[PDB]
Amino acid sequence: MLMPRRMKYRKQQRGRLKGATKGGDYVAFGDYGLVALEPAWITAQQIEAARVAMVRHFRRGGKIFIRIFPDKPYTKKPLEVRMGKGKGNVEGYVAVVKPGRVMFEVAGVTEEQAMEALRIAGHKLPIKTKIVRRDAYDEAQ
Amino acid sequence: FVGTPAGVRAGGVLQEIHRDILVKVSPRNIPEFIEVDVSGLEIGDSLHASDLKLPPGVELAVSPEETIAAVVPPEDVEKLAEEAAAEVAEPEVIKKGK
Amino acid sequence: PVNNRIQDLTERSDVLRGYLDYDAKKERLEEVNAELEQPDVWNEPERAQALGKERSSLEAVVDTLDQMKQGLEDVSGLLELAVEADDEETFNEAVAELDALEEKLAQLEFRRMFSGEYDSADCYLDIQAGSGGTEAQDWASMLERMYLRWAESRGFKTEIIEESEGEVAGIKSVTIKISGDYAYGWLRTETGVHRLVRKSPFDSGGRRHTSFSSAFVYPEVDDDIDIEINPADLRIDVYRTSGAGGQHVNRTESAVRITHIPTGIVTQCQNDRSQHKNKDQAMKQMKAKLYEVEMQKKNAEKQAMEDNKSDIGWGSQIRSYVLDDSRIKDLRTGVETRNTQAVLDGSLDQFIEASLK
RNA sequence: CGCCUCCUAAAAGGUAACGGAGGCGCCCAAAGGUCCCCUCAGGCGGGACGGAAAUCCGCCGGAGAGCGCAAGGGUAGAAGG
RNA sequence: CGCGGGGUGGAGCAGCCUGGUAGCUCGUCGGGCUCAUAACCCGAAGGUCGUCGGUUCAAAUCCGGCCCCCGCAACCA
RNA sequence: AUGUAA
Ligand SMILES: [Mg+2]
Ligand SMILES: [Mg+2]
Ligand SMILES: [Mg+2]
Ligand SMILES: [Mg+2]
Ligand SMILES: [Mg+2]
Ligand SMILES: [Mg+2]
Ligand SMILES: [Mg+2]
Ligand SMILES: [Mg+2]
Ligand SMILES: [Mg+2]
Ligand SMILES: [Mg+2]
Ligand SMILES: [Mg+2]
Ligand SMILES: [Mg+2]
Ligand SMILES: [Mg+2]
Ligand SMILES: [Mg+2]
Ligand SMILES: [Mg+2]
Ligand SMILES: [Mg+2]
Ligand SMILES: [Mg+2]
Ligand SMILES: [Mg+2]
Ligand SMILES: [Mg+2]
Ligand SMILES: [Mg+2]
Ligand SMILES: [Mg+2]
Ligand SMILES: [Mg+2]
Ligand SMILES: [Mg+2]
Ligand SMILES: [Mg+2]
Ligand SMILES: [Mg+2]
Repeated sequence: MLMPRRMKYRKQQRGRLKGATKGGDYVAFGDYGLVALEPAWITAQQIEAARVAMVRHFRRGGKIFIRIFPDKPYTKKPLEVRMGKGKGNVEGYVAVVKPGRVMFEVAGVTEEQAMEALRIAGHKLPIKTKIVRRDAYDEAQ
Repeated sequence: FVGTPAGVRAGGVLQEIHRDILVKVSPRNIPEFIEVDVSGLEIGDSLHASDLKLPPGVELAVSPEETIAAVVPPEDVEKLAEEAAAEVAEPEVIKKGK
Repeated sequence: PVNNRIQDLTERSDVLRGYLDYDAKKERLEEVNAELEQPDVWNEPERAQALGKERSSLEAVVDTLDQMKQGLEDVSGLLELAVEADDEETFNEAVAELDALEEKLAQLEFRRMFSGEYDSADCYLDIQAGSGGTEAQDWASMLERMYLRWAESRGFKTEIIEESEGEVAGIKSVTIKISGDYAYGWLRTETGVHRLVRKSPFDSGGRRHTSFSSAFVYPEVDDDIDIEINPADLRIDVYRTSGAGGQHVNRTESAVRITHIPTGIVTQCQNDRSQHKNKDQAMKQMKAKLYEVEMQKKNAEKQAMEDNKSDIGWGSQIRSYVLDDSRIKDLRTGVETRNTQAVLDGSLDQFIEASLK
């Protein structure tokens, strides 16, 4: 699954999940979108589970767009160690997501399919989500 | 986008890069559409703003290189197994210092 | 030459009616049609399967050899009606529907190749010396090079995997990778001990001398190394360590035991003070015990090969290449070609195709 | 375990953790002073040996080169040659 | 992520620390001696230096990350 | 040093 091919630094401070999305809040490619309703770190394994969920549903046809990327390394100390002795090892990669982010989009598919595919994908995600459709408002952005 | 693309019949999906186009024009002259013949597009093919036939009195305000449509391959479950067994080379950290 | 390319279709169909028993299938197909006609045949729909698809399995045999004996007779009158009239369309129309019956016949001849699950795997060929001595290690080398020229003809890959050249002169063992299409199907009917009778160049007083060698053929299955183990059938037990340690060994369940439910294999650990530094070990050792057992299945299968092949010895031939009176009898079937030094060059088609029955 | 650079450090300074990353224990008799002159990296085109890259020619170029070595700041209206 | 030692032609090993040449033994290929083989003699071929990322004009060699490998350590309750 | 097996 998804992870940066290379990076300047191995490990990152944790930071914060304050505020609405910086950007990425309007439909930009497909006809329908799955938008994040709550702040979270989305794991690469979640993204892929959401991805595979849609393509399994569409079965053949349609196109999925993934608008989030896991570039944030995740750290965990080896189990049953004590505090101290430095920062834990990189165990995976996550995407920071805030309320209003359009995470996925689909196109080339019927409304019924897009609603259904995006619903299941949401069930693979650790946050509440919303299915949306392309608007004058989006195109106007 | 007028026409049903040949690519779509062969299993593809028409990705509409621009759903509108930027143009210089007079208010007395505001068009409702610009038709585009997409029926010629196969899977892997694209249209640009150069293939846009402009109605009279309407002037392109973007580069003719600006691409406006494409017919792309569809999603395929048959591809999923390959995706899962795809092994990744671990991320490279760019060398700092000496 | 076209009236000779229908004569080869007459020979290929008679050999197809001989081994397939044209009479024991024209008769068996008639008893299936007598049971399925009754509407009261769907009483146990399991039985109707093995007869309705068997009737289609005998109508792909009996009815195909009926449309080959009649279809070729209608071509023996269509090629002489275009010659005595200078009609050049009646002669393009008596070969088009002649090369389609040559595919109906070639397809039904793949009842010889479709008899072995997976008969296209890039098989290997193992020739071993034995019997005869130095004479047979020479004989094993001649039999080695013969199969190489065989694969050179029909279009395969000849990558020698493992050799062992003989002490004096010759070859003790060879392993060849016959990478190709239908590769195992062709060389499958070579598994046996080939017998050589001739004047040995190694015998002091140049006597007539018998030497044997074997060729064993298996298809290609892959690595099949490690097998996945989910914790849904593992049952990890926890308890307190035993022996020295002090208080922190009396009130601590630091020892683990991982019992695999389907296999029945148990394994414990108690080395380190941590329950999971021990559970790490117990997964490790547990992987090891399953790797042993899944190995013991295959080594048991290996001995099944050893114990069912055998033995590069005297009363154990399948073919006898005797170079002192120019014959090669394949005492299995059995052809009697007199071109000894042409078979040693690789003309085994004479044997392979005839011995796939 | 002392010293230097960046971040953590919350737009002055300062600010901890067995927090995230690197370097120093030298070197230069010129790699110093002062006058005078010069301007790079890279890309495109052309060109004997000759190449992705030797030197040459042309055009494009505000600095992304260079400044002995880590990093940062600085810098061609030189601190670089 | 315990400390420290390694991975180089087919096999076993040198060459690293002081950066620009990869060398030794066996094996292997060709030719000899022999009726024939071994031994012996003459001649030859042969190596991404475990990888991924670059430092330097230049890395088997210097510096990190990962992968296996050998040794030590894992104590007081 | 060695040379099986009619
Ligand atoms: Mg935006
Ligand atoms: Mg989490
Ligand atoms: Mg810590
Ligand atoms: Mg959800
Ligand atoms: Mg924008
Ligand atoms: Mg042997
Ligand atoms: Mg003689
Ligand atoms: Mg004690
Ligand atoms: Mg306790
Ligand atoms: Mg002090
Ligand atoms: Mg900074
Ligand atoms: Mg400050
Ligand atoms: Mg303070
Ligand atoms: Mg240091
Ligand atoms: Mg000096
Ligand atoms: Mg200086
Ligand atoms: Mg001076
Ligand atoms: Mg040039
Ligand atoms: Mg050049
Ligand atoms: Mg040049
Ligand atoms: Mg600079
Ligand atoms: Mg070198
Ligand atoms: Mg020799
Ligand atoms: Mg390394
Ligand atoms: Mg002996």
